[PDB]
Amino acid sequence: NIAVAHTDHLSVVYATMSNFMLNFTNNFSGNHATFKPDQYVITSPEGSYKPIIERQGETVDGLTIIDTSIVWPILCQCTYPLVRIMEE
Amino acid sequence: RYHESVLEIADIFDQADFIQTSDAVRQLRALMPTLSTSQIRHAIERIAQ
Amino acid sequence: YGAAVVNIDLNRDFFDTATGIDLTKGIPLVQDLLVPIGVTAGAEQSAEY
Repeated sequence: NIAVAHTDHLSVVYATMSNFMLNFTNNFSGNHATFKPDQYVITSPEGSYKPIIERQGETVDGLTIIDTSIVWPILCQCTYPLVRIMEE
Repeated sequence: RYHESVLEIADIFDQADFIQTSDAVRQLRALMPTLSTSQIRHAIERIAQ
Repeated sequence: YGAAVVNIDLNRDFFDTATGIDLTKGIPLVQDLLVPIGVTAGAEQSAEY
């Protein structure tokens, strides 16, 4: 039932959003077996070492931890403009 | 060097009481807008109504 | 005498409004059966055919 909303609508929002200005990193090559993020540091002979990507664990921001359970409402309690009967 | 393209089952199978492949139905489907399952269900509900 | 033009239409008396059909345009047209999603209002009209 919801598959058209995903493929034939939300896909375009992803395709746009990937071209947004500040979405600068390459997040995923589509190959789970091989892909690793490019890793960079600001680094100085004087001894600075500031990795851009780093693992500090749960933060105040609330972005670090992922509840996967979110997939359920998305499948079983969301409406979409494509489903359904016409909505601009 | 290739062309990715859709291939309808009617363009593979042609059993008389299984897969309707009348050129009438063929062209009639050719007239149809792209369809989700909700669209089809809306059609059935309308005809029933 | 003076009949300017004689067409062969689908019979309205048989394909009544009770069928949902409207033949005034010279083609059958049924509102809200097959209908495209994801389009501007009034883009639904051709599907009525």
